Amino acid sequence: YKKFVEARRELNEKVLSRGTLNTKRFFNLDSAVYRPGKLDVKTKELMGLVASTVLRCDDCIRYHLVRCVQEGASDEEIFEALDIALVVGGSIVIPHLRRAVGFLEELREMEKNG
Amino acid sequence: EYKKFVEARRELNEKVLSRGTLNTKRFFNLDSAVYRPGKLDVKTKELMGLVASTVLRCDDCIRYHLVRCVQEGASDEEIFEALDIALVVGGSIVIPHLRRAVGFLEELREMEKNGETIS
Amino acid sequence: EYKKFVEARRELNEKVLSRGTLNTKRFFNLDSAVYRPGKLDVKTKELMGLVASTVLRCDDCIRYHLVRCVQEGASDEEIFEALDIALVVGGSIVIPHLRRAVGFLEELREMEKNG
Amino acid sequence: EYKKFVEARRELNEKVLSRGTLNTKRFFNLDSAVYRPGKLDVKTKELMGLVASTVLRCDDCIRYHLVRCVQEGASDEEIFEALDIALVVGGSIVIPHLRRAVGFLEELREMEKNGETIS
Amino acid sequence: EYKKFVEARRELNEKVLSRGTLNTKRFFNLDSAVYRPGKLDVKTKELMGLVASTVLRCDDCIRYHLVRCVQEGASDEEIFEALDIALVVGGSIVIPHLRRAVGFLEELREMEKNGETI
Amino acid sequence: RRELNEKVLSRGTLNTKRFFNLDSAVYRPGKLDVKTKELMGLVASTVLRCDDCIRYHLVRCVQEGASDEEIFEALDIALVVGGSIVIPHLRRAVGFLEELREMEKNGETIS
Repeated sequence: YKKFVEARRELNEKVLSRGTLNTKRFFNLDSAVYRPGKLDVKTKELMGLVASTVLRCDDCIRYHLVRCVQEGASDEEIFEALDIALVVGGSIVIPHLRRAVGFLEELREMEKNG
Repeated sequence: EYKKFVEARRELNEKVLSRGTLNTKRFFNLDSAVYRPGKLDVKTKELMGLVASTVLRCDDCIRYHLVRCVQEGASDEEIFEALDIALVVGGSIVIPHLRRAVGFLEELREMEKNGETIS
Repeated sequence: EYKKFVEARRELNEKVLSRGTLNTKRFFNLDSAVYRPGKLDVKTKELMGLVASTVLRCDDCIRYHLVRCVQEGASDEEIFEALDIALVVGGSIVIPHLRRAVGFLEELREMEKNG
Repeated sequence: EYKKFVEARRELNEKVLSRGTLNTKRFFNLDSAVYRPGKLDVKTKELMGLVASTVLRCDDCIRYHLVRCVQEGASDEEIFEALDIALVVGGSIVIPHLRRAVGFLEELREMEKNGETIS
Repeated sequence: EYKKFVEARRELNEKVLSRGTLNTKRFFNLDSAVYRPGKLDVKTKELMGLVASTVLRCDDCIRYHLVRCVQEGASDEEIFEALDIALVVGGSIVIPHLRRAVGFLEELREMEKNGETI
Repeated sequence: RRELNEKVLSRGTLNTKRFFNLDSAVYRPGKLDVKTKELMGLVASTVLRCDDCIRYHLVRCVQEGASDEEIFEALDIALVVGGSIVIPHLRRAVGFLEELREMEKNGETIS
């Protein structure tokens, strides 16, 4: 799990560090686009999940899975979102869906310990 | 150009299935079923279809989920907040599609204004 | 429709190669060569291009491989079994490209109806 | 790796279906259904799966479709005639995937040479 | 097709902005900012935009970056050499776009031959 | 890797080899220079999200003169055009790059 929570924070820092003003603004924008608006954050994180799945980025999927849980999304919710990505995106996304499910249970197996 | 759209979809889709296969039909049915009501409401699922269609850059798909979002009563704000997510995730190549999507959405809003139907 | 496409094809074709490079010319040779007969026949070959073209959603490419499959003896029956795979693998986003392929396909099986 | 592939796939597959929905399930079924014999051979159907998964750069999809092409008696020569089509249509960004698919295709060939089960 | 392409993009762009969010403006600005001369001159940046837009197959982004390349003094040699890169990396699926980009390139060299605005 | 290309060309075809040629040719100096061409390969490879293609192009850039400054200016273009899904690959690119500066510094060849 946090093998990618540190692979994130850490590698994210460097990039912004040895970055550019433009790089910084993009990242700020990436994060900004999810903040609550006329749509709550749960919804936007699910859309992030959907877009990440159809575009097949395991790391983005992982990140958004985390946030969704954190935003109180149910597995029923997460999976109803993933079915959309699967159908629009095709069967090539199955290996990603396949790994996204495993990550999700690993996540829930922390909501039972602490 | 809205009437250009809705008509050609019903057209070719019919043709497609016609000379299609039982699989062609099963997939098409599935493309509709996945958007139906569940723990997530229909407006939420239709905006997600808008997000997927935009990052994957498919105009007709974008057009289709646009009317669907309208029907479900999504506010232009709601749509743009979703389109904002597609734009940032899929990059600026998505811009030419976001432009058309707005001209199209404006057309659907005019019709709604003049009480015209859009299904 | 058909000619507008082909005449434009070959025209913009030599035009690109025209102002193009040697690296260009070579590549176009490749795209056309890899479909040459081998342990797999030209039809099978061209139906794989059709599948490749559909999942990457390149209408123009699709149209090219589709006309090629017909002239290679493929049937709407076989062509469609190919598109079905393209559909499941590529996803719902390919449907708009499936529509156009069909409309263009019949327009073809409607031309050999006169030769 | 091959026996790690077929294991996780199978396991995570039943895992996705498990925690999923009738739509998930119906989609997967359709993913296998579209490869069954028709006016076109199953070897041809599977090689097409190989081409599509290659131009789209999906390693798991590639490995899976390789065992199927082998299981359906495709020869390394037939296989490469298909991959060269995916490599050309898909550009050089596919080349890295081509590398892996080769070290995998020969692991299977070596498996079958020692009469080992490839399913 | 030019005076039609530019006159629509400009209006569509304004339309997208006005009906858009602050996030949309910021993103559109960032998309502009990124091609400004830095350690890399703008001709190179625009050529990279053309290569990224070609392997990604966005016709509009292609026409757009092409004019930019031109108004930046890029020969048809530099432009093709960069296109060859997009071709090999992007695959033969880009060929259709490579065609349209050609017919458009010339249409641009035309307008300038006659000092026509770009 | 470098060896895998052998196994590929080896088990390959006349076309597999002809394609591998173009992919190498296309990047030699011409009206545009090598440094530029390689940064373009970095671009294309970043928007298309191929780590192997990115890494290879990073080495060539690093080994072709290009500085982190020029390399980041190239990456930002990829980030904006390709979008936020490239960020993970941006990460691994940055981490790889400084791994070549925490190496070329101590004088070391780069294939």
